[PDB]
Amino acid sequence: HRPVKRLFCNIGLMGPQITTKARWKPYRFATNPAGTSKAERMYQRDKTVYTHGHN
Amino acid sequence: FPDKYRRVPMLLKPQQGGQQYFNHFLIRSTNDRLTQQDVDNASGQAMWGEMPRYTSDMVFLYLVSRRRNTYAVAYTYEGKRILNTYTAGNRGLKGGDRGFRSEGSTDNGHQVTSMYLNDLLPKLREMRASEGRPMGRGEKVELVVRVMGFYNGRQGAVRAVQDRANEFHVRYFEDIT
Amino acid sequence: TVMGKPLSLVLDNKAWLMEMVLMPFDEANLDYRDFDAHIVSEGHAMPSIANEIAA
Amino acid sequence: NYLSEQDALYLSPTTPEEARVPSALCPQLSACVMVVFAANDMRVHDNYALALAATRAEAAGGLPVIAVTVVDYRMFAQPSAVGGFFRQSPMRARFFLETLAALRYKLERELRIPLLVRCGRPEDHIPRLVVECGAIDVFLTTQYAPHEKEVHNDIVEAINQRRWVSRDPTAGYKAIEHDAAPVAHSVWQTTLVHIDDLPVPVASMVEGERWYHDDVTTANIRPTAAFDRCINRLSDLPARGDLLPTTGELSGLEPPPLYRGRAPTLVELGYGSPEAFIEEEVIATQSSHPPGEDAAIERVLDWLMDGGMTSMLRYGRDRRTNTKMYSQRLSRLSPYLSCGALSPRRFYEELRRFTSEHLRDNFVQQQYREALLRLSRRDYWHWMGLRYGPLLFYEYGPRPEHTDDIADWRHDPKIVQKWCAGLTGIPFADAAMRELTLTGFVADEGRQGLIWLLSRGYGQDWRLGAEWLERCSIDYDPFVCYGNCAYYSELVRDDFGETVRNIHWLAHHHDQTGIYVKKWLPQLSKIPPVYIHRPHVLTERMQAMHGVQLGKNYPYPLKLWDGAQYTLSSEHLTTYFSEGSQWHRKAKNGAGGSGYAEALRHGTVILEPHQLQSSAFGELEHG
Amino acid sequence: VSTGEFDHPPFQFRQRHTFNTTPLHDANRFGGRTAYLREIGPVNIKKQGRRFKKDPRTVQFNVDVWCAQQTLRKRWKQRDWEVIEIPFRLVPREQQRVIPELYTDIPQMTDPARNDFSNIRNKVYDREELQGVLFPAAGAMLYPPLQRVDKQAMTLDKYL
Amino acid sequence: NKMRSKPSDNVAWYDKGPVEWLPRPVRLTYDHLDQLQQWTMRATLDGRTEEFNRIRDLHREWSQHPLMPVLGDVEPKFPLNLFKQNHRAKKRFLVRWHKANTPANWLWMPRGPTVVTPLHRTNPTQYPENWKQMVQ
Amino acid sequence: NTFLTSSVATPPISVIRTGPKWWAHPERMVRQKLMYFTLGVDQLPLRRTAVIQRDLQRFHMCKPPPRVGDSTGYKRSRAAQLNTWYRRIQYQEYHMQHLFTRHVWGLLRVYPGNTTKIQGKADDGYVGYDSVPFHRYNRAPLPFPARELYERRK
Amino acid sequence: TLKKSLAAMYMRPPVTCYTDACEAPVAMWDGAIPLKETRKLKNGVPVRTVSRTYSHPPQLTPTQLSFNDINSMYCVGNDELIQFFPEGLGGRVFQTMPPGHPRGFLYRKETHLLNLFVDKVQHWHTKRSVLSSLTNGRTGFIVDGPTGCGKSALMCQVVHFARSRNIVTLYVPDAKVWTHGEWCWPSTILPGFFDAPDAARSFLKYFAVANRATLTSWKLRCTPKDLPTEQGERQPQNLYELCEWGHRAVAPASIDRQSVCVKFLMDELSEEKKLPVVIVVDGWNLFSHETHFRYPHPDFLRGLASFNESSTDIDLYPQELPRIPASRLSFVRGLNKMILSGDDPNKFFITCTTRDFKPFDGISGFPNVETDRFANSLDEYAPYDPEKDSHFHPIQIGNFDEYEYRSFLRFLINSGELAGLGWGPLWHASSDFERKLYKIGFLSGRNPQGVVDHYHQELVWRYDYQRTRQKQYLLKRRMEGMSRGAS
RNA sequence: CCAUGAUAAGGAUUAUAAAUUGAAAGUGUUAAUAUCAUAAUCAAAAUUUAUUAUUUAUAUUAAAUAUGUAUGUGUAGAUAAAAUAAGA
Ligand SMILES: Cc1cc2c(cc1C)N(C[C@H](O)[C@H](O)[C@H](O)COP(=O)(O)OP(=O)(O)OC[C@H]1O[C@@H](n3cnc4c(N)ncnc43)[C@H](O)[C@@H]1O)c1[nH]c(=O)[nH]c(=O)c1N2
Ligand SMILES: Nc1ncnc2c1ncn2[C@@H]1O[C@H](COP(=O)(O)OP(=O)(O)OP(=O)(O)O)[C@@H](O)[C@H]1O
Ligand SMILES: [Mg+2]
Repeated sequence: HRPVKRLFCNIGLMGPQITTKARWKPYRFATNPAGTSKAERMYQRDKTVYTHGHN
Repeated sequence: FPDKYRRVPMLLKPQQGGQQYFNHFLIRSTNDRLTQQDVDNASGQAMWGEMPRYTSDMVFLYLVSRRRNTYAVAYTYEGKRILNTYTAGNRGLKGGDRGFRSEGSTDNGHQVTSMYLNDLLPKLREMRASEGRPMGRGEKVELVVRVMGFYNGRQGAVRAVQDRANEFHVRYFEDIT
Repeated sequence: TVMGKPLSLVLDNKAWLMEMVLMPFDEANLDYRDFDAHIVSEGHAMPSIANEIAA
Repeated sequence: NYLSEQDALYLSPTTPEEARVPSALCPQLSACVMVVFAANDMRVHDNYALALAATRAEAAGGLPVIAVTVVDYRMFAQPSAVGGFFRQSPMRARFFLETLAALRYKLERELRIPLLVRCGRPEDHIPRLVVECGAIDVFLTTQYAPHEKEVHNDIVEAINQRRWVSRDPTAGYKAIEHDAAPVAHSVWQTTLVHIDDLPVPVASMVEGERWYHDDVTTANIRPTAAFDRCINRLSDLPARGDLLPTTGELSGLEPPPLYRGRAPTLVELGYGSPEAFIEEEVIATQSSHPPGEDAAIERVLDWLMDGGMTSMLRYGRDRRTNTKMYSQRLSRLSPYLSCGALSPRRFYEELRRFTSEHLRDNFVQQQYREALLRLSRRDYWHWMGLRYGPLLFYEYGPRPEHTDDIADWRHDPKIVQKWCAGLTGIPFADAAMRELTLTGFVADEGRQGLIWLLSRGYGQDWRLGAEWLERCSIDYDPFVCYGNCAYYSELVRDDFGETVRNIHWLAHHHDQTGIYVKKWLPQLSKIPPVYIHRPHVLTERMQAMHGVQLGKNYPYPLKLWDGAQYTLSSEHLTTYFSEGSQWHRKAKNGAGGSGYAEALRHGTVILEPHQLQSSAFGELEHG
Repeated sequence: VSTGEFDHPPFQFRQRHTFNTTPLHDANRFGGRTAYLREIGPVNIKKQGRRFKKDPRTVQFNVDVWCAQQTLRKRWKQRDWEVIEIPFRLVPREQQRVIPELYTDIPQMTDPARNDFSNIRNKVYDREELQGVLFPAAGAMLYPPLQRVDKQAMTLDKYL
Repeated sequence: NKMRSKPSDNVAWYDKGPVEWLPRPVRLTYDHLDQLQQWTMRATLDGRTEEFNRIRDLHREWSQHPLMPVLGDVEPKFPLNLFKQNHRAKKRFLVRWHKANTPANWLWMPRGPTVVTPLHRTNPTQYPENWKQMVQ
Repeated sequence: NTFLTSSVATPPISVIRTGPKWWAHPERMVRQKLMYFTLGVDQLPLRRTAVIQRDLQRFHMCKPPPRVGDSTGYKRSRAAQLNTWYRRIQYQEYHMQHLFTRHVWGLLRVYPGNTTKIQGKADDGYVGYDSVPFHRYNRAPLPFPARELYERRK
Repeated sequence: TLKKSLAAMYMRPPVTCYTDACEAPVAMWDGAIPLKETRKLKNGVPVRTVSRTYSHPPQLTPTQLSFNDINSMYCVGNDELIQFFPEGLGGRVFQTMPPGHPRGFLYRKETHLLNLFVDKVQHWHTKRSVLSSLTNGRTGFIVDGPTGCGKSALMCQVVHFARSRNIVTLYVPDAKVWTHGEWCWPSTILPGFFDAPDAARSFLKYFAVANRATLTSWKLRCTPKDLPTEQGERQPQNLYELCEWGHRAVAPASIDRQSVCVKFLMDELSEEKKLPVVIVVDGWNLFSHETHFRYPHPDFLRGLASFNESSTDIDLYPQELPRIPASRLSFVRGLNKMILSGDDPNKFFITCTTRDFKPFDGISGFPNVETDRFANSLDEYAPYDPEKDSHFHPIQIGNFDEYEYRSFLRFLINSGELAGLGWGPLWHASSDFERKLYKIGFLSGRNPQGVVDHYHQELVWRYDYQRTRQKQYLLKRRMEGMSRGAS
């Protein structure tokens, strides 16, 4: 999400709309893997790994 | 306990608005009174005795209120029991959820009497039809109410018997001590 | 004008706040558009004084 | 279709590798001792079968312990015999599945015992798994109810004869192919007082609740520590870790291994159009039933601690009085006792310990005796159901000799619909029905009122009410439910027992103030307690003052008073199941909501349709 | 004046999302910058929880710096000009004077004797007249002369 | 502390009225107002008045003057108990009563084809979009 | 809209009892009037509750008249009748506001908060990106691309 | 009893148009709009009939408008509005005309002047000298004023005047959709130029359907005959056919067709010397300066293998590139070409300037999303001088004066009450018109946008005691009258 | 090891009408506790040790070492608080 937003800001073809009109997924929802299709994915990640929500 | 708006002035509790309209209203009132005077001036210019006598068709209803109970029973002129006694304990109101104090109350007596009368009416019709005496399309059965007990349930019982006056007609209301 | 800005801008064009300022010119049975009025703030300066107490 | 695919996956002649229990590594662990769980017992604290299996494994050596639970797919989605009601409504099914999951967690995480859950026919799944696992002893409890006693007998017969099952046709096979002479041990653990300990034989038992209470006064109750010791020592037995779930499976990232089993869902079982089964009413009660065994124990302890013993008998009374159905101090332990999560012996031990601890009070013994009396009443209903056998479920009850005054059971689908939806005129019956339909549980007085009103009050068949209470109540015990329905429908008329009381009597007795009715139907809150339980008596002025317009909300009673055909019309008597009713506008296609022939209207998997069911569906379509 | 908010709402019991009430660190507040301070989910204070996200001073300073950044960007968007150093000989008479530094004198005025009283530090000069000084060597025709409408001309607006 | 799976009173009813009873809070902004103005402009330029007719029908149905309550008709109140402050009991009673008092069961509001509403046009034909149909 | 988190529900009596703070806030009432006007429908219930709130707030400072002089038999019943009638009018206005907000959301392709019902296109309460994986009150599991209620274009 | 008789005996007048049709039932505006009995000689006998004291303003066509209609209200029919404004109206013009409410406009001095100007433009070859005198040699006029004036409404009126005289007219009702559009895309055939596909496609479609009568008669002079066309689709021989070709296409092919259609349409208009063309852009100040789009980072134009060692910061730090000037847009380039280039005496730019920027008065916190009237306002904060930033003759428009404000407010209140969008049965809850006119004038300062806002905000007025005092006075009067009758 | 002081809890009632913008918060005792004036053998650096009013879903660790565990339809019993620039 962070580099995607930064690329959208750098390209400028969208303009200042990224933070004023564009809407983005929350943190732990947009940190999911490529194909999930289920909202119950952030709770299925590994818990023995201490990584502050980074899988 | 204290005043909530004690710190607000009386002239601000509440503030009277529209002060400028009072003079206009007074002038308009003066003009209206003047024209009313004008039109008024224009118009001016221009076993025996008191003992009841029963009938064989009348049913004797007994309502006995107690300190913590009430009973409603009925009998025909011959002396047969139309229906068994309905009591507060029989109905279940004496069981609880209201306390012993509520036993034999006005509402309790009212509902007991209402249930007894509602169950009595078909039983009375069956009893009448047993001896080939139809009641008819219009049910107006004459009953003599006899009340005993001097308690709170007595008022409820008499209210209940007064209710459904279309079907039941009270002929004599007597009290027994 | 309030603090060098129009009353409508100071109160954010709120009728229920500007009517309080208008009221004296009605109770006195006068005309609002006959007097120039300026308001100077001497209490706690705030970015927005659009409220019932300030009115 | 789900049942067919489950059969084609598991009950297949080849039994493909995916649906095959992995073999053990050590040669000793090749054999094991298996236990069968069922709806009658989902506990690990006082399970006689579990204790006996642990002892057998300990005697044999390091024999592992395996647990199997096969759900009866028929009981969840097949229609009722009369009226086409659902069996194991989704409210009950969710609770059952949650209890099964709790039992599986208890066995696999605390006791490290792998539990294998299967879907389909128990009598087909169990023997085949016995053959495949090579179990020497299969320990199970004794079911003695129809559709459970017969399946238990078939299971034990097939275990004794070593029979494989393939389900393309109904075909059985010998144990020569399995692509040791096992023995099945059936143990009795349902009743509080174990059989063979009764002071009088069941066959020569006099039919009487008070007689059985006097018998249980002398009879003893088995302790639970003896079985708890075996359960504790079970942990020292070696276990097959390959059958245990993994961290990913526990987290739910991947489905369970195909040989283990997948817990079914509502759609998989056959419940269709869930939107029609959502009851949008006010749930007045403030207590829930957390499914499980630890939750049941915690509930027992909390009920004992918070002064819930007064729900049995009020302090210093020595005589039973009207109950408080609106209270939260009642012990809502009937679901946990009927589903086997809470054992009657454990509950009795808890009651005994609490009474002994608080024996300094001069009344705790009476409350303990009342609780023991209620448990013995449950056991008595079990014994009477066993005595009646199949006759308990027939028309006019088991005993036709007591049914001289009973009518010919006039049956009306619309009347049954209104009764099961709570659209009657009695506030007490309506509130009890609402509580049962929403929470899945209602008090004994509410059940009595509902069953009496449907059977004797309206003249409808008692089996319809019995099956509706089966569908709704999460604590559905067949014997207790049907026996109480027969007793309070004036079918079983045993003397020296509780009198059958009118619904009006129950309303006046247990809800004289009307707190319960005004709480479960808060639109009637303004009616005075004199006029509650009979709001139809109110005039137009009184009903406008009290904010209850009959016909608009809270319609007229099903049983109109004398006359009421000349002073009322269709404007006042508002219908609730016509073509332009809200009931039709449901299911997202339009069939109806919850009620008569609901399994036929909504269920996806229907087996062996009946002529009466088809005729009822046709009449519903026409009307 | 301003209408938006500048101070972080105070710490109280948990604010539930309802009418006239918003969670303290909802994504709406401060545009989206409550994300930095948001501690997602129910938190057990015994072990879980960062101190600075609850300290009322640090969050207040964060709100203040965010508002300062917003003010700076909104102020810089007003800039339609740049500052160019002139050798003091080619500026007009209104600039050939001792201009005091910022915040070192009263706000000065450009030639008050010419009926002009505007602030001298906010005067902006267009390039249409300054091209001669800015680009002497370039010459040619850069930034062609700015056409100025004739006020004393009978056009449509003069009700001709 | 204790974990309960009890359905709280905050359960919404998605089958009683167009808006779920005890509705969730809604925040209507000027951005929404501007978008609505743009949408209405485009719709009226295109000439599709069906949505406007549906809105008018909804307003006619649900925007009628309530009736005068007879004396004695008042919302139930919570009794003043001596057991301290039964705040939770009061809140539960109020929520239960208001959940029961669904808008469909609002007797004071005259709703339905039977009532006469002498303030609004009955059918879309009366509206000015059909000005050609009422001439001469 | 911009608010998409979980929300609790409150009885209408509470919002009505809330006076000129949320329910009778002039800016919010003007927004509701604009919503009605842009849809071209009369604002009769809104104006009724507006005049009721104005009259209540004007005299909220004044002390109530002596209740001893007032007849408990008739005056108290009349006051209760008037209070209930005003409360019912405000209930109608509250219901109308919620209904029209849902309708405008549906027309403008505005995704509501979680467990919020928009008649015509949700009918069961739209939920998306919630703290709980399952849909509340329905127990329906939720996908990660929560729900496309409307068509893609524009 | 007299009022009840008047309400019962009132008969609605015959409907003549949309304006006469929009009228609420009698019980709605019974009190807000009173009724009086007038004697009408229907058959030579003055039969007494109930009639309204107020009626909607007359629906007058632009030709019917004259000098005597200045500072007066007129109405436009719904069908005429649809035919003449397919693009829409100004940004805030349509707020005052919901479907029930009549569409009404105020005829001002500038409106009359531009109506005469359009009448002269209709035959521009004969009136060329006077038109040049009126514009002082400029190619049209530009309307400038503070926020809230009748700038956008005036442009809508001018478009109505041009369309009612069958003149080819380009209309950009909102110039924000071009500069501050949803997204930007480089031009396919014009190197170094950009365009907004969304606004351009909408402009092509609406211009086609507006001037379909004239564009079909228009012939292609500078347009290739080998335009890419799908199977079964006819080649465009008319300008309307060209516009239909450009806009009616499946995505994403419509993007490239639109970028080509705009270029060719500009060429076709530029190569016209005998037909008068009127170009109306509401908010020309956005076209004058740069758009909110910024040039792409050059690292997006060369391709990378990995972000580790590539000498790039596109994924690490957002940075602001110089903003793309509006003069590089394809639509703006064609307009600027027609303006700056001479020998164009038939094209007239009647443009306007928008001042709908977000407020900023020294400090700017975070606006409350719950309550913010400037959610869609532009983030410009930029001064604009039309004299120095436009080649057109500037016309300054101020706020309403007393006469225009009174007419505007009278129309709003009374037409709203008649259309069922006012107090109606609660008419007595608000003061009379004189108090409303006085109070709203103070609140708004006679700014037309402020007048509309405070007209809506009148619902929450708290300190208006006129009606309360009158109610007490009339109650006192009737109490005395009853006492006099009893005595 | 000094037993003696404070504190906690905590209440009282006259202001008619006109004018004025005015003319308007007060504590015993019972309690617990404690570092002070009063009776010698031992707490303040090596801290686990459980001590009421906390951030809940568009963007989340840069300057003194500054918190990885409780999502579960916000669902009990008890307890505390106020008529104070707010709007019973
Ligand atoms: C029509 C009808 C239908 C049913 C039943 C009664 C009637 C009239 N019952 C029995 C009774 O309704 C039920 O046992 C209790 O009401 C459950 O409430 P509590 O758990 O609060 O009882 P309580 O708090 O007294 O719990 C003590 C335990 O004793 C037992 N018990 C108590 N009363 C009993 C009774 N009257 N008969 C038998 N056992 C009793 C139950 O095991 C109960 O959990 C029943 N019960 C049941 O377990 N499953 C069922 O399906 C039905 N169905
Ligand atoms: N002549 C007019 N006739 C009718 N309404 C008018 C007239 N002039 C202005 N208005 C009204 O004024 C309001 C806004 O005016 P307009 O759109 O012209 O503003 P503006 O000056 O262009 O504003 P901005 O700076 O935001 O672009 C609308 O409600 C519109 O109806
Ligand atoms: Mg404009």
